[PDB]
Amino acid sequence: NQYQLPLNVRPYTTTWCSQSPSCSNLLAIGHDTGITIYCASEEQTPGSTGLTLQELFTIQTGLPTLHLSFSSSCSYSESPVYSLFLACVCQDNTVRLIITKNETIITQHVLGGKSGHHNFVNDIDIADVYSADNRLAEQVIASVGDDCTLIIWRLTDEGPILAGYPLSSPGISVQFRPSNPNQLIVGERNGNIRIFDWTLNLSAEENSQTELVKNPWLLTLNTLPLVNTCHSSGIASSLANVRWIGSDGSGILAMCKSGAWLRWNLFANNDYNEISDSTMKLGPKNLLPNVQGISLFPSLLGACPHPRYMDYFATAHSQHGLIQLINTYEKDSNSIPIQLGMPIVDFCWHQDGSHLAIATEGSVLLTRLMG
Amino acid sequence: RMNELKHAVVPIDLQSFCLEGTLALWVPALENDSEDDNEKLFKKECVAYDAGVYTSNKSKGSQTLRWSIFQNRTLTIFDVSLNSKKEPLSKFNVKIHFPSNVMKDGVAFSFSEHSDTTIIYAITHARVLYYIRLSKTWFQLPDARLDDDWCLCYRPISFLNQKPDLMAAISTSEICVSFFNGGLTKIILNPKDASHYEQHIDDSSYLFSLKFKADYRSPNTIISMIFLSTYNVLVMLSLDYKLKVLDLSTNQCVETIELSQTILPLQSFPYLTSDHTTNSFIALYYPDNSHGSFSIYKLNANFKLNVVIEKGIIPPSLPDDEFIPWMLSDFQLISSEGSQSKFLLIIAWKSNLNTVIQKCNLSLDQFSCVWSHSLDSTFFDVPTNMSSGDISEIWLQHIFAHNTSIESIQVALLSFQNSKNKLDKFGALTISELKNAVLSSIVSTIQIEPNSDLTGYDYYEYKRLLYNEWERFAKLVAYLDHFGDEILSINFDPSNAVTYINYANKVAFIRDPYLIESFDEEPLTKLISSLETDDPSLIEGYQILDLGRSLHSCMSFSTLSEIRYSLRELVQDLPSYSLFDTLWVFYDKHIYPNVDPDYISTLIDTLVSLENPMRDIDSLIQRLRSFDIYNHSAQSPSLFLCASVARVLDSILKKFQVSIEGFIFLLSLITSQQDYELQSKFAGCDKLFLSLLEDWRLVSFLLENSALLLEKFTMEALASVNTALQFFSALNYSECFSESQISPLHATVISSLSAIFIRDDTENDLVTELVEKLFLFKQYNACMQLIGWLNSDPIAVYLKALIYLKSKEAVKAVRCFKTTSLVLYSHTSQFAVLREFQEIAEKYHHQNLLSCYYLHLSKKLFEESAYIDALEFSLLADASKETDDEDLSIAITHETLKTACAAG
Repeated sequence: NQYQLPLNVRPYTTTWCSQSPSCSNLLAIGHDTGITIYCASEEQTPGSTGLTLQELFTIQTGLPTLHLSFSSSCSYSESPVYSLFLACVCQDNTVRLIITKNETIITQHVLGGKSGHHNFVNDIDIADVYSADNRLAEQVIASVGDDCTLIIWRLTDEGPILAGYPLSSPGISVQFRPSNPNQLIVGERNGNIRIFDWTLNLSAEENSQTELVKNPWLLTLNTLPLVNTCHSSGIASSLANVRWIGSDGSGILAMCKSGAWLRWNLFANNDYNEISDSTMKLGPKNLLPNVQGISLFPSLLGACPHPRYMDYFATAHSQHGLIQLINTYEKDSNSIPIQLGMPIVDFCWHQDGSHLAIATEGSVLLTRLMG
Repeated sequence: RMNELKHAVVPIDLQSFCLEGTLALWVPALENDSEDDNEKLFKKECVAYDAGVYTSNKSKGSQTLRWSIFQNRTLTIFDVSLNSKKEPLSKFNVKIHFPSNVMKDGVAFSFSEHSDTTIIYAITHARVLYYIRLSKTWFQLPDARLDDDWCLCYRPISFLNQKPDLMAAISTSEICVSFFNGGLTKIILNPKDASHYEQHIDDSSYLFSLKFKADYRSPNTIISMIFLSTYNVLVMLSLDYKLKVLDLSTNQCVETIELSQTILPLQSFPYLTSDHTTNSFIALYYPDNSHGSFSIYKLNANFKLNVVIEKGIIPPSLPDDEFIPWMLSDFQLISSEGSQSKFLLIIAWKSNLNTVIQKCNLSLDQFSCVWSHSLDSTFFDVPTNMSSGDISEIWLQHIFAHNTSIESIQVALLSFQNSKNKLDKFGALTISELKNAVLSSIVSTIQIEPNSDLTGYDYYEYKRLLYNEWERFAKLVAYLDHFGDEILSINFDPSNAVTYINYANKVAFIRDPYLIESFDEEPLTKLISSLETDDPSLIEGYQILDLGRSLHSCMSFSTLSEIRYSLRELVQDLPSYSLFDTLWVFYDKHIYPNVDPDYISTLIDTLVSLENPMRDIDSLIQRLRSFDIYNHSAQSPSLFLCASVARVLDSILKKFQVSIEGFIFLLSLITSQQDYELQSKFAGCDKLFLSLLEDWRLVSFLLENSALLLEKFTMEALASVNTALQFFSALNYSECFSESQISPLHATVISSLSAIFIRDDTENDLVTELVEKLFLFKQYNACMQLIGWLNSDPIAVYLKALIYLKSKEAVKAVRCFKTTSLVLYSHTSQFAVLREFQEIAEKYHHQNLLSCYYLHLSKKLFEESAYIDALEFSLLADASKETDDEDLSIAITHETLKTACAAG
């Protein structure tokens, strides 16, 4: 009913390749000495459905990988060769793009020193940007740290351009808006959520004349002050993470460390329209969350949104091995579909939403859920 | 030359006094008891129409109590003691409800030596006299026990026909009450049977020395009276300007003097006061066309008593704009005990909601008058960077750190919704809940709109409308709260060194400005005119300071916010570039784009013209940070002291930060100039710059402590205080041991400032010290908020690890644990966080210290149920031994078992 596999090395983070279509079936475990890649194989020999994990190889970097994200530049070809590009955060506060053929690293691009972070780096994301036609114009790496900075690292055909933006407190989570890679979301420790357009200053003002500046900080949403409608006394909680909801980034989910979560339905759930059909006739609304609740358990890692169903997210009790599945909608019906009896290190959804991958201290798991 | 007086203001609300609640009391009910909108609600409930502070000067030690009366038929009492007691902290105030409004001048205090209890006499508009016994318990313990006899009610017969006007407590059982239309009674109570009688006083002024309607006032009507001791004597002033001495032993007038003639009505204020040291001198006020004058009289007793003159006129200086009127509110008199030649007269002036305080040092020639006074009287663009956060964050900070009362925010909050019921509901909100409610209600009213071709929202318009709503709210808050700024009375407290100033919803005290204050508020000319001098580098240093001030003022709020983020980065990650690369980058990003080319040239040229400018500012910078040190005290400060110190510190630290920044800006400008002679004149300025960065750090650190709200679950104040800066204030609690005439308030401030600026190699870091104490008091959130200020010393890094550990940040904790060691700290006494490590170090004879550290870590990760790391550190302890110790070996393998088993 669920697959399990032991680990020889202590893990920190787990992520699915969803950015590359041909590699959509592999899992990376960031661990003490590098990055092990696993393959999700559909095969189950007795004659049934049921996935398994095959430990492919380990990229040795010589130091802990704490956060990690697959690039789209990841590909498979035929000796069979996995050609990988990995955006990594490492123990030395560096942000890296690691380029491999299987285990072997051809090149690491490292952001450190003066231009990098000068404290713990909490989150990282990568996004693809397309030019006039559908050509691949730029790849962008965003990172946030305890140094209260957001760093944007643009990998252009010409080379690297980077910029840093101050934050009001530590930056604990960052994510590019799905289907809109020019916007990103940043969650600060103090609960302030910021939507940021890294793009609108370079196109008109930064590169040339006539230097008429626009504010790239589009919106601040407040989290902590707006909780209590469910329902926390929460004596000084902080933000665990903030995530875009929907394949178009139409919604926003914030999770506090206390378990208190909040949802905004900002944009239309649609490829084209930004303004939601809902806004169009009931009038302009305020920026209060649309719905909120509180998880059964405090949430160290934050919410893990379902990659397909908007209303569903998973949140874990990391210390006790419980994962609660929450439907936002759906008020006060409590479901804990997974209980392990041991700590959780990290977990993520299978790229297709059928399974959850979970790293514990001694093993990695695949668990299917239906509905 | 005229010295400036400043004050420290504390709002009279539960939050500002660090109180947990209010004891609510109702006086026993009797038969004939008897008896736009939001602005009137505030005024009725929160704006006192009379107030004062009474000191029970003979107890162990003195209690100092501030009373206020409101048009909601209440009398509130707050403990405002500045001295340390042998007593539990005042965590509560008392609110006494009446069936009718207490009358103006209708509250009088007295203190009994035996039974150690304070008494309040109160008379209401309904003319009931109340005799209230105060228990110290009421201030200390929640839901305190009421003695049955706490309130006695009296209906004096003389009150039936005559209107009570002024009071003077004679004792714990005797009080005098004068009547509006003339006359004077002595009410004598027998507290042990609830009965009383009166004595008709005949104002028997046989001789005086010299050289029709039903509504009507007699010439003997008392318009001002004061009680003195140990002369059993009453001093009264009459409607027809007679200064009378009433002998209370015999109830006869012993002496009378006719004073000069002018129209005195119809403004109502005190005319008489006596000095607090030897009840022997009397100050007396004479109205004029232009502010009046003051007299002093000596009282001489042999039976017969003489009121002999000492002064005909003490003329006040000009209050500011004399085409609007100024009225005397109150005044005090203080003689200096050494002996009867030096006097001090403090005067409070009123003009609607405006106020001036004046001091006069008067002395005898066998006269000279040295005068001082108080010169008492926000915007930002939409943030384009997030260094100080966004619109709501900034406005919320500003409103809650403004020194306005909590009530004004609560009442303002009502208006921004849909109620006397609702005000009381907000009173059961915590301060954080209040903050959230304010933000929530503003954010809920502001709507975001689509724009323009329906391709996104109009983010720009949202920002502007959100800003304006916050602004309106802030204006309403300030507008309501400003009614609470009306002056009402002043009181010299001889027990402390302090003169209290009583506003309609705030208490304050007088203080001298520190140098930093003088240098902050303008202008250069007035600064120079400080005598004589008459030389550089004194003048020249001042000139350069002004250059720093004016450079600072080139920066907008938004630029300043970016600069402080850069300076924070500079002092939290000091290694990156060389010293002079950082100054250059700093100048390039923050100064150059903000400062005009001519203005740069102007600074260069005026700096070159100075003979040794670097030495000059070096010396001035030395002056500004120079502070005496008072004796550190044992033991507990009052909460009110901590609150008072914190407010003054916050105010001083802001001026320090702006000052330090100006110099940093100046140094950064200079070292980026291609002018040989300028830079030659500043050749070794790196040590000066580093010194300023260190000052900036500590100052900015403490400023972050000012708004940092602490969590709620010997030195008792440390656990009951409300802010991180009040906690800091308590740790630096200090007294002047040799001299009484200095209050623990001034000593604590000065000591705190000393701890900030007086430096050396040997000392520990102030951040580590403060954060370490917060940690010991389980203020984990505060610590975590402040963690970026802790430096790279091993103790600091170890403490970073403990804080992360407590904040469920295991991976960050472990990383910090492995980049530091306690190997050099097995003996250190100062930090109690080191005890667990040091117990292990002592057990194993301060040998194999690395292993001891790893053993300690193992046991520590174990308590927090981090069993994998607890195991690894145990294995590390085993691997790290350098010297044979069987006891240590055994203890380690013991721990390995214990840890491996728990991890599986």
